[PDB]
Amino acid sequence: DSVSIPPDSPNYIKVPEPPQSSEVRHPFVKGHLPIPRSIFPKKGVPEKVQSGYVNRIAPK
Amino acid sequence: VLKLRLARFGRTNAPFYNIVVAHARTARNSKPLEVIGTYDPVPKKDTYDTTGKLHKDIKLDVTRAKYWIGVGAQPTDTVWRLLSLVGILDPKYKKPQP
Amino acid sequence: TIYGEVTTKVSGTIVRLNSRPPGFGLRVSHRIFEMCRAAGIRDLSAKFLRSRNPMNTVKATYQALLSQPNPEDLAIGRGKKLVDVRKVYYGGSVY
Amino acid sequence: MKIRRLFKYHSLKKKPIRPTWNKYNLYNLATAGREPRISGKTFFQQKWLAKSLTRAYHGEHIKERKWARMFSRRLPAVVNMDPAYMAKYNGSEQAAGRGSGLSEPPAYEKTADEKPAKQVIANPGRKVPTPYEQMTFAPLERRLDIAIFRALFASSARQARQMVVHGAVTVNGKKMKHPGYLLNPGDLFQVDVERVLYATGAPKDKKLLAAAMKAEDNEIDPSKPYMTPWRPRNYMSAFAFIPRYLEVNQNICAAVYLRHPVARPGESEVPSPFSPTINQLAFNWYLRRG
Amino acid sequence: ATLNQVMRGCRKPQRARHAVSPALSSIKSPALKGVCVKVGITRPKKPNSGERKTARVRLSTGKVITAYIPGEGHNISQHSVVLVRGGRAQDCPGVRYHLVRGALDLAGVATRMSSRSKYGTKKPKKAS
Amino acid sequence: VQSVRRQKMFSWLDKKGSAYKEHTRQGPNLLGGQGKDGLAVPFPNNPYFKSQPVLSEGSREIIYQDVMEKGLPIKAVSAKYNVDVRRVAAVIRLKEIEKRWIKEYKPLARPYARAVMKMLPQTVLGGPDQKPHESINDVHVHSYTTQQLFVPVSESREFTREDAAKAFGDHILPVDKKLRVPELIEFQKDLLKEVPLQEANRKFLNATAASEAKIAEREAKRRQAVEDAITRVKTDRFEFRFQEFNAENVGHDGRDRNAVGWRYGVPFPDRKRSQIKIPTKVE
RNA sequence: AUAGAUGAGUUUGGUGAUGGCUCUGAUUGAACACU
RNA sequence: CAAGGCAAAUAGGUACAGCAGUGAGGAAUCUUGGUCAAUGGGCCCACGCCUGAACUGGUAACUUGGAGGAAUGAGACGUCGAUUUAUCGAGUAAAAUUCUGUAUACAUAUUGAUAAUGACAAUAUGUACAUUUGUCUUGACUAAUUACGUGCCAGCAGUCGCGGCAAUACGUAAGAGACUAGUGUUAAUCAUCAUAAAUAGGUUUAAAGGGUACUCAGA
Ligand SMILES: [K+]
Ligand SMILES: [K+]
Ligand SMILES: [K+]
Ligand SMILES: [Mg+2]
Ligand SMILES: [Mg+2]
Ligand SMILES: [Mg+2]
Ligand SMILES: [Mg+2]
Ligand SMILES: [Mg+2]
Ligand SMILES: [Mg+2]
Ligand SMILES: [Mg+2]
Ligand SMILES: [Mg+2]
Ligand SMILES: [Mg+2]
Ligand SMILES: [Mg+2]
Ligand SMILES: [Mg+2]
Ligand SMILES: [Mg+2]
Ligand SMILES: [Mg+2]
Ligand SMILES: [Mg+2]
Ligand SMILES: [Mg+2]
Ligand SMILES: [Mg+2]
Ligand SMILES: [Mg+2]
Repeated sequence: DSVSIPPDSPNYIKVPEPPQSSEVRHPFVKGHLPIPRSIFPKKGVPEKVQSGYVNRIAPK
Repeated sequence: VLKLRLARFGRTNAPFYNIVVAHARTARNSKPLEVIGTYDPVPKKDTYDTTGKLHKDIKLDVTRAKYWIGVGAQPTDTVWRLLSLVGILDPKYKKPQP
Repeated sequence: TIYGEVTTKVSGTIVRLNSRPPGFGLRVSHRIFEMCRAAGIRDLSAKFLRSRNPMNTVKATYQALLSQPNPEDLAIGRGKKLVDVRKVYYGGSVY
Repeated sequence: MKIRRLFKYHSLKKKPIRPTWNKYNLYNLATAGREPRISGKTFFQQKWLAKSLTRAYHGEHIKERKWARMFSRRLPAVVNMDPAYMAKYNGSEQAAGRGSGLSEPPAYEKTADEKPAKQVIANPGRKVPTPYEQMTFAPLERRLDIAIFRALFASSARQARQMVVHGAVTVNGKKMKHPGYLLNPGDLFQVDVERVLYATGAPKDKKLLAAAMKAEDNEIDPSKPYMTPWRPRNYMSAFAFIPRYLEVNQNICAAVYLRHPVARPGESEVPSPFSPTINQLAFNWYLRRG
Repeated sequence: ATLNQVMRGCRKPQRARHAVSPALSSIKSPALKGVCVKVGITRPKKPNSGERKTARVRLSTGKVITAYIPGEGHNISQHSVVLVRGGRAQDCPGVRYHLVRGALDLAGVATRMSSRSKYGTKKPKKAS
Repeated sequence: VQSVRRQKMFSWLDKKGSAYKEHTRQGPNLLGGQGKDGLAVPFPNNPYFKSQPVLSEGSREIIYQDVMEKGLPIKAVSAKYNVDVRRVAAVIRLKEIEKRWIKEYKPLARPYARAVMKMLPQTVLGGPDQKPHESINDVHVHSYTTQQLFVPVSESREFTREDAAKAFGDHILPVDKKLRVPELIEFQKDLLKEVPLQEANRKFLNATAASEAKIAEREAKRRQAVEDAITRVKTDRFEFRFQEFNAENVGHDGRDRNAVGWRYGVPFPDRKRSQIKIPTKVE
């Protein structure tokens, strides 16, 4: 924050709203994104995160 | 050949790019394997700042990007530069001093 | 609004009245709008299920407003309270 | 281009109430009928009448097709609760009896005995009807051109719009050239002082300035749009009200959109020169535009 | 109908209702071009009386239908290329189509002042 | 020649409507006149809408001088003068701008301010506190709480507000937690025990003052955590801001509201009706 | 997503039903006519 | 490899469902442009070349969004329209006066892009300009009226219907209601319609109980 918040912006004095004081309805976002694959198994600790895994497959 | 490249999205005269992990020989805007981040070429300016400076907002998953670079992913000339500024790769081009 | 839901049948004309929360409005037909607007009802929903006879629709509606479930009688019949949640939440009826 | 709908804006025959401080409008507003005739009219004839009356004032500069989608069936409201009742009671006494509450004798028996019964435990002012019907046109109060007219910065909703289109308003310290910007709770819109003085100032007719320059208080400056010394409009006192949802500062001509207009038990915050009977019919029309 | 009767497919679609303009409703077309085969007159039904100007048109598809000529006075005859649109003459059986008056060969009413768009008439152009 | 309709207008405008030409008396001079609540009514046909009072020019300074100089919490100032916390925060923002204008030698609209303030009712704060400005304990009517529910319970049950909240829904809170100044309840609970007054005021200040610290502490850590995810790399021309985010937070089927990216399987909605293309938030 | 559920014209000497048709609402990768 | 169309002869090619474009068909849908500057791909040690993908300019109210002007304007003791000849309207409407500078035009700067490369344009600031109405409806459904002409004729019509010599329904004139750079009409889809009813229908007399019940499968 190199520039201080001036009194014009609404962030000058922050007064959080009490819980359950608004019912804004967010519109349904259309589209999807590609699900990033998983690199580790669902159970157990794999060998990829061990001591010298990188040094064993990518030696100097 | 996996590649970390950009997918152009947006409207006419309003470019908006999407950093993705896709195979080389595929369409530019086809559904990739993952979406690492986004890139906006047009630089913006702080709301309540009058210095005149400009910045480029970039969202990047450095953790996910590093893994793909370690397995043989080939970032394009544009993404290589961005990764260099973050400090993952070395610059591909530099201003000649002489 | 009315108490709960009511359903009355007058020779092929079935009327169903529902109580709606405050601010819902009179989302009813024209004949039910006049009756509710004249009796003091402000939030209600109604549907004609079987027939829409101009006459029997009024007789059924007027007969449904007089057949509302009395919460105090239902309570004494079962031997249990019928606490209205809305009155306790705001500490008093909010007209 | 003056469309066919603006041919008689302030007609004294139709008697439409418009959002402006015109003297002709003040006459139609003052001499408006106490009760519109809805005796023999049908349900459609009633809804159409109410729609025309309310639309001549609320968002008159907004296409009918655009307002139909802006209309909201959700009407905001609030309830006042004093901490004194919360501390003493926990709401159990409201359920005494059979759930609805402890019954009290009828009205024809109370005063019959010289002694009144004990006060019923409840919050003060907890039996007043809340006017939801008057909140039919609340969404229009969120626009940037309407908010300027409700802060007494412009003499009309049209004049307030030009201030936005002509780049004179500054919301959150940033120029805003869209009169449709829906203000958010906390936004701070500021109009240029020079345009507020001209809009609310008195007309500048030069014939009176001929014998004014020669023959805290202000000085006479003949190089300004408004008449110097500045004085309010000839009929600004009849339309001088500021809604409670807006906090204004007359000095710098800036205001803040605290919250959205909410209906409270016994009052509403939407300026509307129409009775609940008319606002109710207008609501019914927009439910299914028929 | 029991649940088992609904599994075997007892809820079949309702029988179709004949359209007002089958020639247009079939191919999802708003209008069709055709060459007039005959320009005559049709007699209204029981209650009405008069003479309705009708034209036997052969649409580009191939079907021959009977269209109605709206307005007062027409300039089409045998071997005239006119445009056809949906509609019907409620008092004339078989007449289930109309003809656009600002069509290719059919000219709009020249002395028309009301609802000119319905009859393809240009503005009088008096003060212009 | 003027028509009868116009003739009747000017006549009314010269005898009955002449009192609205120039504002002589201080206070509202509307058409509806004073109501049974002592508030002027701008439109006679709508008795519900009233011309509510506005904070006086001096009252705005009393609020400003209290939060800035005396450093009292906004909640205490709100409860002290019965002014909504959202209004106290706005008055300070508007006052800060005045200090800027006065500091930059800008001409204030004093003639327009004095003339307009005489047309609106006012409520001077401080000593002469005749009535409270507004209601500081207004609770929003949640849609869940608007339902008509008659829950059957035992004849001798103590149905409290907590029980009513669960009846409306399992995630709903009672009105005791939806207040903007929830410390007032605790302050009233001390008076029922006949605790000395000014001692209860002491606890109120500490309670409110302590509540502001927690809020300021939360937003501090938040803003501090938002700048920790941004990597600012200065270049010859611009400053590139690389923000970090978990790219795997795209829901279980790729559809997620808070996901980062341009969704692949969507066409342009620019041809849809009511497609807002205006800035939604001036931050 | 807790506000979201509505009718109207037309069969009969007439009444009440059954039952279609049309209208009222929203829309189109639209066409035509007047602009 | 074969056949037909085009082309070809001793040949043995071509198929624009690649981009632009032409003819045809149809109620109906565009430019035979610029550039690889950006993004992506192919070849290449490197430099670099190529890319009708792509990025950009053009056409079409097809659609959406926005602009398309606000305030003042009382006796020009004028004009017009009706008609009770003195009443009711056009009418704050116009003219006029006072301001603004919106789309847009021009100018400057920045920017799309950087190691370098800008086809074309966006954004910001400054100055300047006040520019059209159109269309449908008016018996009821369905908001909105008279006069004249026509006389089951000419015509209107989504449904019911109107017109047979004193028509609020047809055709003119005026007024009124409404939408508006769009407005109506036609075609189609959803809903209306619990009008194929799984949620959720019905079958004595109104569409609909099988001629019968033993019974495999199946509930
Ligand atoms: K029925
Ligand atoms: K018929
Ligand atoms: K039988
Ligand atoms: Mg006309
Ligand atoms: Mg009979
Ligand atoms: Mg081919
Ligand atoms: Mg082609
Ligand atoms: Mg053709
Ligand atoms: Mg390239
Ligand atoms: Mg190159
Ligand atoms: Mg390349
Ligand atoms: Mg190379
Ligand atoms: Mg400009
Ligand atoms: Mg009518
Ligand atoms: Mg007609
Ligand atoms: Mg009939
Ligand atoms: Mg006519
Ligand atoms: Mg438009
Ligand atoms: Mg048999
Ligand atoms: Mg049989």
